[PDB]
Amino acid sequence: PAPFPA
Amino acid sequence: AAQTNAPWGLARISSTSPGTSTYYYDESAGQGSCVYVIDTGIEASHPEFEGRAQMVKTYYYSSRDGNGHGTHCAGTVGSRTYGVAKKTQLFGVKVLDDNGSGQYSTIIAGMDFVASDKNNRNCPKGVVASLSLGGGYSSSVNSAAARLQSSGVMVAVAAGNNNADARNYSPASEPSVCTVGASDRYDRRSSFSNYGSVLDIFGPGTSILSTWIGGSTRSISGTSMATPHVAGLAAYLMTLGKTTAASACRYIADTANKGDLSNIPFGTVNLLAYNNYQA
Ligand SMILES: [Hg+2]
Ligand SMILES: [Hg+2]
Repeated sequence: PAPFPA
Repeated sequence: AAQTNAPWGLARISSTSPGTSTYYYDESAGQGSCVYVIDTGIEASHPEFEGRAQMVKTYYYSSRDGNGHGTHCAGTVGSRTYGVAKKTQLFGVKVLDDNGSGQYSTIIAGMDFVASDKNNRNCPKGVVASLSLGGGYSSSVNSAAARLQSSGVMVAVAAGNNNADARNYSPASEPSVCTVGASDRYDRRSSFSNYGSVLDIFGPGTSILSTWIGGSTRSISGTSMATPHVAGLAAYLMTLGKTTAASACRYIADTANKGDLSNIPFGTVNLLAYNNYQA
């Protein structure tokens, strides 16, 4: 996945 | 149509060069298509969804998104301000808990559920499923993704964030689906993005502004963020009649911006999602 930063 | 001062990822996707700020797209905007967001749920009442979103299934006590990631990704797929396919229908499937985790068997069950559920939805232009999740290699998870794809749904899945070869991550390593890497606003591969021969395409994934729970917005980073861009683009192109669920991934790669990304290791495709819009 990629996330859930800035 | 054009959206002025759009989030950078939206502008990137209708531009042949980085640095623009207008998102140009066709007014049809994905209407007639449906995108299942398989994630932490969606805050359906968020105004940016204009009532085009709803919860359809949970595997937990509540169908509510107490995490935000899911609302974030649904927003990039199809919220008014932050979405690629501004008129698409969104269906939320909560396979992840409010902490963002879930078991492989419930994520497999959520995929099987969509394969069936789509049959009682009216989606004249096609059905897309967006999976901003993944974990270690599992042949059973890969397998649920391949079934969903073959049932006639365009499956878009995250490459994953370990700056590693996506081959050891699932559903990312299922070849039959569309594995999405992440890039940043300078056309570099996102530093956290997985890579490898299994990736099909890249989309904007670094510091993506989108909807958040509590009726707010937030910019987060992650290939998870890139995925919905490609899922939304697929929905957009299907309603345009350009491609089908089965060939949408290959069609996106064929019409991508080629060779624009930097920091792509030998073996990984250098293709960036591109809508090819012409007024
Ligand atoms: Hg997400
Ligand atoms: Hg997101």
